[PDB]
Amino acid sequence: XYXXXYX
Amino acid sequence: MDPETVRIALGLEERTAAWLTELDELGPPAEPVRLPRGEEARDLLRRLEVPELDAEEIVAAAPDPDRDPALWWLLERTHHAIVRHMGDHRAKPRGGPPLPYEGGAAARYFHVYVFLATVPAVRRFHAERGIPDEVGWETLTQLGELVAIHRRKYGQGGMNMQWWTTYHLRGILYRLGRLQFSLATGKDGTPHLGLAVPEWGGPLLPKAYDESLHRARPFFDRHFPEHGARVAWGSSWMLDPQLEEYLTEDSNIIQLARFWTLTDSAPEPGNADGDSSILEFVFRYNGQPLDELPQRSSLERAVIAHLKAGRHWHMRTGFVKLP
Ligand SMILES: CCCCCCCCCC(=O)SCCNC(=O)CCNC(=O)[C@H](O)C(C)(C)COP(=O)(O)OP(=O)(O)OC[C@H]1O[C@@H](n2cnc3c(N)ncnc32)[C@H](O)[C@@H]1OP(=O)(O)O
Ligand SMILES: *[C@@H]1O[C@H](CO)[C@@H](O)[C@H](O)[C@H]1NC(C)=O
Ligand SMILES: *[C@@H]1O[C@H](CO)[C@@H](O)[C@H](O)[C@H]1N
Ligand SMILES: *[C@H]1O[C@H](CO)[C@@H](O)[C@H](O)[C@@H]1O
Repeated sequence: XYXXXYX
Repeated sequence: MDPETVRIALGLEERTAAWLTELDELGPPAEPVRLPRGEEARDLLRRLEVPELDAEEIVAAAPDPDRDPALWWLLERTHHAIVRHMGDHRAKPRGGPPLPYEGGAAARYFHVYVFLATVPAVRRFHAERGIPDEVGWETLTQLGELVAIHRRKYGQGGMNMQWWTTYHLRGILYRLGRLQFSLATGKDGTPHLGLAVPEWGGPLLPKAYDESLHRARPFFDRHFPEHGARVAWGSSWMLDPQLEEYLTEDSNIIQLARFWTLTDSAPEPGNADGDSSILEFVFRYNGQPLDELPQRSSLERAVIAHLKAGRHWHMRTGFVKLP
């Protein structure tokens, strides 16, 4: 991780 | 201005050029960007629960179209790129890149200005959808939480979770008590509500959790009748059954996860992707040595112990039917 989304 | 000049002035990486071209083509919004100033800005920041220290700094640093032309160009078009998707949960959450902190307080708080400039538009959407004012405001208060988190994590004022605030600002996410729910769809397009848990608001007590769940269908069926979700979906470090090794029966997470049906496969033990998620949410981790992290709570001790053991934490995905 450490990023996010949601795509 | 041209996007290449903006990029260079702001110190933005070459990779952001595509985005800036997008924004160049989109152009300025029909309704020109208006930043609140002075006591108006202080009143709004306070309504959004931004800590006093940060709010004072935000008001002080507010940028100007003439002195900050590259930043202003980006602010206008970033705001536009959000409101163009008002109500639209099928659009990706693109809030734009963070600005290098060499640009000072205006750069650090850039996405706060984006959020402030966009409050009128989303509140108009709230009204159009018949959303109660107190729900609208309660939703938007996560700005203050995210601002406070930036300072805890990095030591100075900022807000670098602009991808997440695109949900609030497009009117697709609502805080209904302790939990938030977003309009969402599965891969096959089936509507559901995405569940999230904001940090502020105290422990995830079962009664508070239960109340929020009871609010979900009536709220969305009233204001977004076209959606028609029957289930809530969550992906979280909190759904990892490995927590059961470490947390006791009085744990809110343990009690409430028992209601969830996990829909992903048991992850590979060597998969380390979920480590950064649990470290962000438990510690707001910023690369420091694991020994240096606090150990006051059972969860804090648990995260580190498990990692020290050579083991990994996993985001897990599941659902609960909406009552
Ligand atoms: C579980 C059912 C929900 C499943 C759906 C998941 C979809 C959600 C998608 C997301 O939003 S992922 C991000 C979720 N949000 C966060 O992680 C926000 C930051 N976390 C928190 O604020 C708390 O972790 C939270 C309010 C969510 C829960 O706290 P609780 O206190 O209710 O949890 P619990 O009762 O299980 O805690 C057990 C122990 O760990 C401690 N603890 C819990 N969260 C902690 C934390 N975040 N940092 C340090 N300690 C923490 C807690 O104080 C307690 O310490 P002691 O046993 O020593 O008394
Ligand atoms: C993230 O997007 C995916 C698919 O669009 C969806 O399944 C999930 O619920 C979304 N998350 C939120 C919080 O809306
Ligand atoms: C995903 O990340 C968001 C930003 O940290 C957070 O607000 C949300 O609770 C989580 N599901
Ligand atoms: C998922 O993939 C998208 C591109 O489709 C990225 O923008 C995102 O950062 C994540 O890696």
